Amino acid sequence: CTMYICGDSTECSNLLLQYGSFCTQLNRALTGIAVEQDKNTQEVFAQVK
Amino acid sequence: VNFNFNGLTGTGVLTESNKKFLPFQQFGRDIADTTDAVRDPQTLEILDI
Amino acid sequence: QVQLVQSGAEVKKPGSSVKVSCKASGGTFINYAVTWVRQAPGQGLEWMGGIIPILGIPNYAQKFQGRVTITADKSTSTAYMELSSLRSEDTAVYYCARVPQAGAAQGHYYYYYGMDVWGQGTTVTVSS
Amino acid sequence: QCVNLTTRTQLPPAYTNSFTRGVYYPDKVFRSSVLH
Amino acid sequence: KIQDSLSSTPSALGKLQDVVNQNAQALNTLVKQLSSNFGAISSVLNDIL
Ligand SMILES: *[C@@H]1O[C@H](CO)[C@@H](O[C@@H]2O[C@H](CO)[C@@H](O)[C@H](O)[C@H]2NC(C)=O)[C@H](O)[C@H]1NC(C)=O
Repeated sequence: CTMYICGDSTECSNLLLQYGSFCTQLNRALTGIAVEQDKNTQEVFAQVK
Repeated sequence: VNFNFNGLTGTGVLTESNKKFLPFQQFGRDIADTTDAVRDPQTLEILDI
Repeated sequence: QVQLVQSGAEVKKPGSSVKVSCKASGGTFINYAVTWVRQAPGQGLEWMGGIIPILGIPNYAQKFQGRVTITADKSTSTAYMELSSLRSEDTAVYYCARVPQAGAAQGHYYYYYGMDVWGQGTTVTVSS
Repeated sequence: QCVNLTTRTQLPPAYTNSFTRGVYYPDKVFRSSVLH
Repeated sequence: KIQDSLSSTPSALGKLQDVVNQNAQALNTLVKQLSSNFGAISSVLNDIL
């Protein structure tokens, strides 16, 4: 989020800090999707030990 | 009622407490950063909100 | 009784890097401001950078940014300056110098005196 | 009415480890059973 | 042997104790968004007013 919005600019990153925690939620949602994508395959193919 | 404790504004009900402050701390805060207790400037006693 | 001595002359080829050392004996050396000055043949003088050993953060000129590095060693009491990515225009004489009264305030430096004790000079000739 | 004192300045000081020292209360807020 | 398997392993009920953590945490981020300037000079309405 930070690098997408304000590319390596300190004065942009200091202004971005006043909006709270908007970027962390996006990172968390994307991480959750990425984690679910592996259970999707594991529940289908791994049926024999 | 409405209270103005040395710069802290708000509405609510006050009552006695059992908390103990170190002798430089003025007020207290909760998990979500909401004020919970205050100290009377003139009597140095702890009150709830 | 404060005196600073440098290393010997150097001959280099383009694209290499050089490192010059300055050893000061007879003083505290901890609260001074050690600078670096360059003089080209038949030209004037230029400012490169400086450091206060006790603090540990140097100040660099804008022109020599990303190309020079100044460090200090308190135990052996010796200051190092390293110059990389050599060109053919980096052929001059280098001087150590010392500012006795220097402060910090914020991350910058503040001087209240001029340089009084100088080094001797190290010639660095870059060619091929 | 000053008097000169220093003479023959010599060997620089020494250095020591600090471990975990130099922590102060940042503000005047009372907290209990929490990590900040 | 079902009681031993449930009691000995603490993480047996990981699916049920996973919507409680997600629901509560998403609530906290809401309340903590009441202390952001959002470009203004203060986060308190009565202070600016
Ligand atoms: C602020 O002034 C008030 C008024 O004197 C103080 O309250 C009195 O303090 C004395 C101290 O021994 C008590 O005996 C009285 O009973 C108090 N109440 C009165 C006189 O009505 C108060 O202590 C002062 N605050 C501070 C922090 O010194």
